Amino acid sequence: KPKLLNKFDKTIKAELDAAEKLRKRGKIEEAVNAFKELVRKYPQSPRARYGKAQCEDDLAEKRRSNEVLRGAIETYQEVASLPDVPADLLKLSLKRRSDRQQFLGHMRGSLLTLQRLVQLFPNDTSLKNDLGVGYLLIGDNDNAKKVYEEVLSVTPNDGFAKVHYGFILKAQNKIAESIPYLKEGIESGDPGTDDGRFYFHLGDAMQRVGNKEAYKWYELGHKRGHFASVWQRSLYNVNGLKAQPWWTPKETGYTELVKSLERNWKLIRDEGLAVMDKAKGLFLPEDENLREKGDWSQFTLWQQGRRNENACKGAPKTCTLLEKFPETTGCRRGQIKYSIMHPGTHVWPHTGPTNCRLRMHLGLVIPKEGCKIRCANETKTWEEGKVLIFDDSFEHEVWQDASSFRLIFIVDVWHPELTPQQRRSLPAI
Ligand SMILES: C[C@H](CC(=O)O)C(=O)C(=O)O
Ligand SMILES: [Mn+2]
Repeated sequence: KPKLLNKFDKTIKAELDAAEKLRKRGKIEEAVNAFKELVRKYPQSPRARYGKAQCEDDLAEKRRSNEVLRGAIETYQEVASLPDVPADLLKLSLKRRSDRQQFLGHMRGSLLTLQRLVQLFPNDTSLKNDLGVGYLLIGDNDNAKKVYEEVLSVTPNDGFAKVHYGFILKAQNKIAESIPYLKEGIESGDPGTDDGRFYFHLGDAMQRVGNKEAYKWYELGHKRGHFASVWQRSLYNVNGLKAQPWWTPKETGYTELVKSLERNWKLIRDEGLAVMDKAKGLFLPEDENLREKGDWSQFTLWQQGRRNENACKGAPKTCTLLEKFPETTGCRRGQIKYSIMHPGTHVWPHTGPTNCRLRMHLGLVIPKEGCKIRCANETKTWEEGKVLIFDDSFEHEVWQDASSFRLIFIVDVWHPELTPQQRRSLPAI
């Protein structure tokens, strides 16, 4: 039902459908030459020009070629330069241009295309919504906010506009205000609203204002395929890995590493305390997004399988100990770090990025009351010289309500069901 042919193109239809059928057949290189061999013969036609670009676009996905695709992006532009081009075709070509610009990371180039589209079609709500995304992708939340406010003033129940507006409010620290927008947008069911990122932000906003319905939305997100379960919501996952929030050492099979950590725990503690005492600047403030209140810092020895040489000069015996255990030093999706937390601290519920690791905590200095960690529905506490093991792809939350500082040692390990070849080939995050 789209109209892609001006007065001209209608005359040469039998040819245009030929070059088109070649592409639908998958015989791409000929559609290209076919189309390419029609502008020299049919320079003025939009639909012929559009066809050449569609071919380049397809050749690009086939050949995995950015260079090819850059060619398509210009030919899509050429379509819009010709006379009496039909609105439906103008819109198709520039929209695809913007999308492929965005694919290459030409985010401001895409924004300029989308600005053009809105000038051409000042009443197409869909295109304003896309323009707002263009402003978000260059980091310009203020202009995106104005775009969606415009959309909502004309079409107040557009769910796409609502979920993006809620996201923008949340990023501006209007957390409570974002929630009804996210909810209503998701509930509209409109195209582009059934997106795990809006379930993520809705659930996070609700948890951060004490609303217990967050878990209803995580569960809905799960049923919609955005989360592994109501509790396990990491983004970068491998299928088939045992999924439980708390593990015993025997269950992980890394019993020799647990033994080494527990049996040498005072040395690990003492090296951490020495760095605290002498080089306290080496403890870096933890994730400010996750820290509701308090004072929480970390001193990293390994990051994604890469040893920090300057840090291992501060904790040399501990680094030496760990070098025996590639299940953690070679965990490209994990970290090895000391983690200190002072009284009055609360870490918001969150998950880690991957189900490919397990997270070990060795207790080094644990006040006798006040410190606890929840993973999923079970809350536990640390002990000096003992390891706890949890799957941090499950939601977890930490409180420090003691009267002195709490020091732990955090050791990530590859999930034990990952094969050697999987461990070798997984990208770091
Ligand atoms: C809050 C905790 C760390 C800590 O308790 O120092 C956490 O999120 C984690 O181990 O992943
Ligand atoms: Mn965490």
